[PDB]
Amino acid sequence: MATVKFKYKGEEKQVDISKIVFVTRYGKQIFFRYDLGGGKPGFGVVSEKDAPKELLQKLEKQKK
Amino acid sequence: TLFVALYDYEARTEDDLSFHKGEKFQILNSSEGDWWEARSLTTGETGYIPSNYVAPV
Repeated sequence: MATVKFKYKGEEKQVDISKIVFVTRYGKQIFFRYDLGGGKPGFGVVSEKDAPKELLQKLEKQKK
Repeated sequence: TLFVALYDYEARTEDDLSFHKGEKFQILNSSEGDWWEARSLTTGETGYIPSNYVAPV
Protein backbone atom coordinates (compact mmCIF):
# COMPACT_ATOMS: atom_id res chain seq x y z
CA MET A 1 0.00 0.00 0.00
CA ALA A 2 2.47 2.65 1.18
CA THR A 3 5.78 3.27 2.93
CA VAL A 4 5.58 5.18 6.23
CA LYS A 5 8.41 7.51 7.23
CA PHE A 6 9.41 7.86 10.88
CA LYS A 7 12.24 8.92 13.17
CA TYR A 8 13.36 5.87 15.19
CA LYS A 9 14.90 7.69 18.17
CA GLY A 10 16.47 10.06 15.66
CA GLU A 11 17.07 7.56 12.87
CA GLU A 12 14.99 8.69 9.89
CA LYS A 13 13.69 5.63 8.07
CA GLN A 14 10.83 4.53 5.83
CA VAL A 15 9.12 1.16 6.32
CA ASP A 16 6.13 -0.35 4.51
CA ILE A 17 2.85 -0.19 6.42
CA SER A 18 2.41 -3.87 5.55
CA LYS A 19 5.32 -4.64 7.88
CA ILE A 20 3.78 -2.95 10.91
CA VAL A 21 2.42 -5.11 13.74
CA PHE A 22 0.53 -2.66 15.95
CA VAL A 23 -0.14 1.09 15.89
CA THR A 24 -0.71 3.24 18.97
CA ARG A 25 -1.78 6.84 18.35
CA TYR A 26 -1.81 9.22 21.31
CA GLY A 27 -3.40 12.17 19.54
CA LYS A 28 -0.12 14.03 19.51
CA GLN A 29 2.44 11.37 18.57
CA ILE A 30 2.00 8.00 16.84
CA PHE A 31 4.10 5.07 18.07
CA PHE A 32 4.31 1.70 16.33
CA ARG A 33 6.51 -1.35 15.73
CA TYR A 34 7.59 -2.92 12.45
CA ASP A 35 9.04 -6.31 11.54
CA LEU A 36 11.49 -6.16 8.63
CA GLY A 37 12.08 -9.32 6.62
CA GLY A 38 15.77 -8.53 6.57
CA GLY A 39 16.14 -9.99 10.04
CA LYS A 40 15.99 -6.63 11.78
CA PRO A 41 12.85 -5.35 13.55
CA GLY A 42 12.40 -1.97 15.19
CA PHE A 43 10.09 0.78 16.36
CA GLY A 44 8.87 3.99 14.80
CA VAL A 45 7.43 7.28 15.98
CA VAL A 46 5.59 9.74 13.75
CA SER A 47 4.60 13.21 14.92
CA GLU A 48 0.95 14.00 14.23
CA LYS A 49 1.96 17.64 13.84
CA ASP A 50 5.27 17.47 11.96
CA ALA A 51 4.11 14.93 9.37
CA PRO A 52 1.63 14.71 6.44
CA LYS A 53 -1.89 13.85 7.62
CA GLU A 54 -2.33 11.65 4.54
CA LEU A 55 0.08 9.09 6.01
CA LEU A 56 -1.38 9.52 9.50
CA GLN A 57 -4.78 8.46 8.14
CA LYS A 58 -3.11 5.23 7.04
CA LEU A 59 -1.53 4.45 10.41
CA GLU A 60 -4.59 4.62 12.65
CA LYS A 61 -7.68 3.33 10.89
CA GLN A 62 -11.21 2.63 12.10
CA LYS A 63 -11.24 -0.25 14.62
CA LYS A 64 -7.46 -0.70 14.70
CA THR B 1 11.93 5.75 38.12
CA LEU B 2 8.28 4.76 37.92
CA PHE B 3 6.13 5.56 34.90
CA VAL B 4 2.42 6.29 35.12
CA ALA B 5 -0.07 5.71 32.31
CA LEU B 6 -1.77 8.92 31.22
CA TYR B 7 -4.27 7.13 28.99
CA ASP B 8 -5.68 3.61 28.79
CA TYR B 9 -4.61 1.31 25.97
CA GLU B 10 -5.53 -2.26 25.10
CA ALA B 11 -2.82 -4.42 23.56
CA ARG B 12 -3.32 -5.51 19.96
CA THR B 13 -0.97 -8.45 20.42
CA GLU B 14 0.93 -10.28 23.16
CA ASP B 15 3.98 -8.16 22.45
CA ASP B 16 2.40 -4.98 23.74
CA LEU B 17 0.80 -4.82 27.18
CA SER B 18 -2.69 -3.61 28.04
CA PHE B 19 -2.97 -0.98 30.75
CA HIS B 20 -5.31 1.61 32.22
CA LYS B 21 -4.99 5.23 33.31
CA GLY B 22 -2.94 5.35 36.50
CA GLU B 23 -0.98 2.17 35.81
CA LYS B 24 2.55 2.07 37.23
CA PHE B 25 5.26 0.29 35.26
CA GLN B 26 8.76 -0.80 36.17
CA ILE B 27 10.92 0.03 33.15
CA LEU B 28 13.12 -2.98 32.47
CA ASN B 29 14.78 -1.95 29.21
CA SER B 30 14.45 1.63 27.99
CA SER B 31 17.35 1.17 25.58
CA GLU B 32 15.24 -1.16 23.40
CA GLY B 33 14.20 1.81 21.28
CA ASP B 34 10.94 3.73 21.19
CA TRP B 35 8.82 1.04 22.81
CA TRP B 36 10.17 -0.07 26.17
CA GLU B 37 9.62 -3.44 27.78
CA ALA B 38 8.34 -2.92 31.30
CA ARG B 39 6.82 -4.90 34.14
CA SER B 40 3.59 -3.62 35.67
CA LEU B 41 3.70 -2.97 39.41
CA THR B 42 0.04 -3.90 39.75
CA THR B 43 -0.26 -7.06 37.64
CA GLY B 44 3.41 -7.99 37.48
CA GLU B 45 3.18 -8.92 33.82
CA THR B 46 5.73 -8.03 31.14
CA GLY B 47 5.28 -6.41 27.75
CA TYR B 48 6.06 -3.45 25.53
CA ILE B 49 4.55 -0.13 26.58
CA PRO B 50 4.12 2.99 24.40
CA SER B 51 6.28 5.84 25.69
CA ASN B 52 3.70 8.36 24.43
CA TYR B 53 0.98 6.97 26.71
CA VAL B 54 3.13 7.01 29.84
CA ALA B 55 4.83 9.74 31.85
CA PRO B 56 7.71 9.54 34.36
CA VAL B 57 6.85 10.29 37.98
